[PDB]
Amino acid sequence: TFEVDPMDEPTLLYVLFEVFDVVRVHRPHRGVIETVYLRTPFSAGN
Amino acid sequence: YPIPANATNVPISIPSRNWAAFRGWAFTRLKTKETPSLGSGYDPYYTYSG
Amino acid sequence: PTIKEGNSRELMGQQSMPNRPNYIAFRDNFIGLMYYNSTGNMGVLAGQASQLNAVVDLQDRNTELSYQLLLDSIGDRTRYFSMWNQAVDSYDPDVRIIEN
Amino acid sequence: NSIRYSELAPLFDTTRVYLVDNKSTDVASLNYQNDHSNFLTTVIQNNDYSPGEASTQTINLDDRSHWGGDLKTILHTNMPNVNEFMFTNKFKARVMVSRLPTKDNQVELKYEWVEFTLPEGNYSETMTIDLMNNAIVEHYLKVGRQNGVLESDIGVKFDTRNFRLGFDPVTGLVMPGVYTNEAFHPDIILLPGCGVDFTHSRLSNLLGIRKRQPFQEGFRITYDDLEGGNIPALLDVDAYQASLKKPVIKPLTEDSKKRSYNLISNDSTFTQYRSWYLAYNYGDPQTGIRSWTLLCTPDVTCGSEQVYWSLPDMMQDPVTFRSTRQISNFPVVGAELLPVHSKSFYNDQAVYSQLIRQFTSLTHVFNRFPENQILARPPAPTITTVSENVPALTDHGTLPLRNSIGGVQRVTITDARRRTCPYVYKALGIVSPRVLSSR
Amino acid sequence: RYVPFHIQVPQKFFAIKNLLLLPGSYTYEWNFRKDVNMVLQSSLGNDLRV
Repeated sequence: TFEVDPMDEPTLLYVLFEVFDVVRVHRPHRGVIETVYLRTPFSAGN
Repeated sequence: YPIPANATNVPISIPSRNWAAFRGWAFTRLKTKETPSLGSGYDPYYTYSG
Repeated sequence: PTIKEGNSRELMGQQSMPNRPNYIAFRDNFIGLMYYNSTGNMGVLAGQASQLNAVVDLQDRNTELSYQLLLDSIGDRTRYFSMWNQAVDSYDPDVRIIEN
Repeated sequence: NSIRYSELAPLFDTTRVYLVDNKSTDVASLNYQNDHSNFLTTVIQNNDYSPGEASTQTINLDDRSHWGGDLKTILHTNMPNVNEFMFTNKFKARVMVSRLPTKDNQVELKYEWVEFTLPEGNYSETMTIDLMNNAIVEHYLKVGRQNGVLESDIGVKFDTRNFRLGFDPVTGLVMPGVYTNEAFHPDIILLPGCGVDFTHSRLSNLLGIRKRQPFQEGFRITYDDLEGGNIPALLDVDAYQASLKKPVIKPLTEDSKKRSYNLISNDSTFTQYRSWYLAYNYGDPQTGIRSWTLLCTPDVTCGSEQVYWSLPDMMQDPVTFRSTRQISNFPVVGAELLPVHSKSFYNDQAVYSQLIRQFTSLTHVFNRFPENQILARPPAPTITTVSENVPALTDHGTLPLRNSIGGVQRVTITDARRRTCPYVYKALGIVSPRVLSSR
Repeated sequence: RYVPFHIQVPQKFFAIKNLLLLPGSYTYEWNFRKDVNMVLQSSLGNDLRV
């Protein structure tokens, strides 16, 4: 239930939800990278 | 989400979601006049430079 | 005073208003030079064996706002350096807030 | 030995790893610079959150196993017959440009090469070759009227009507009338200062002229290689079997259209026209026509050229492939068929073209030479080339997959050449992995 | 206007930052936002591309 001071110009109310996105840099072989990312509070990960 | 003239009350509605962690919240204002919904180089919408 | 462009006496009240000051170069600390949160063509790091990527961006993600907010801890972002615009866009406290 | 997904319930065996398109349709930062060719579909169709936002997420084959699967391709890259991106809309050939009195009495042989532009959108055989004639009507007036050439030695002329079913072997030329005009192979007229270059435009597999070896670049039929028996003509379209002179000697200086007709002033059988059909199967083949070029049944598009589609992030490399991920050299997963399946119909709206097809559209741009009777409107065979665009079903082979699939899987359309295709809406990949052996 | 000048230019992702790469064989692919309007600032708020 947002409320702002009177609007005049068309503006986007930029709202951030504090999410959590982390990597991990794998190297089983020299030269070969195994990639896995995870944004958890946004249904993302693995 | 856009907020235009003569519409000062706009909320957010999102369906059932499985979010686990949370640190908090932080919101502020952005103008449509000085930037569009960007995801590429070529955009005719961007007519400002401020 | 009057429309005449060739020769006229009636350009006596004609004065001089200087043009509005504005300067154009790189946005503070090299920001907006490359794409950030734009995956039509992504910043992909692969391998001569490895098929995989290093960029997984979306419109609901920030990468442009990162390099200033986390870098706030490692010194005040005001110190004089030429490569990155390490001094950041900052209004005069005397100008925005009037000291009348 | 299950799969992995974001905060939900896994299954047992034979589970999926998606390449769905619906979530890529609404997002402003997955496909906004590039087209559907090398765009970014999320591996994910997360219905338990905001649509098209789980991008870092990937459906994972477990660290326990090294599975194997297939790829689904429902392709909609519809390429038209005449466009800028396919080899039919440009050709570089020698037109006559300049003729002017310079010295005493002799006419100087002068030659230049200038661009040709055609209307693009048409498909028909009675229209593809037809608007390559437009290239001539457009050129010899803008530069070649005030400074140049007459309507006589008309170069770069694209024909279809045959020549060696008019040659009645009695004296030489056609005795009573004109050339043949029914269902036959399409061929080109070339004159004193002319030569159509095919391999410069790669127009071998389309128009009528093909190669034995589509490998060498440098086409040669520039009124050098075409030799054997010259193009029939008229002796006197007005005197055989009417008034009695046997008018085989006095030919085509005094007839229906006086443009100094290329049948030389008072000659027997030899005409200046040197064309393609004249000595292919009729006569001696060694250095002429059959040796380097061939006669074929025409196809609308280039045929079935091998396309290199992939969903590479998932299959590390199937059997013999090296990885470099952007739009220059995508790692291949096999050969597929591009949706340009050739269609040919039997009708007769192309055979009858000398009376109906010339006059239907009321303009001087389609044709400008009405009844010179060598250079005119092309009448295609009974069996014509029809550009039909239909989504066709075809797929790749089989190979094992990766350990980790990676946050984003990239749907790839590597089309005729190793770049983007402009005309797309569909790009999918329904994938199902299966158990074989542990690591 | 016309300038011949050169600088080392940025790469700012969290994943790429403080990484020490192992030896072997790799691939490294990028692109640029080409529109003049977005890439460079203005001190009054006036367009370059337009």
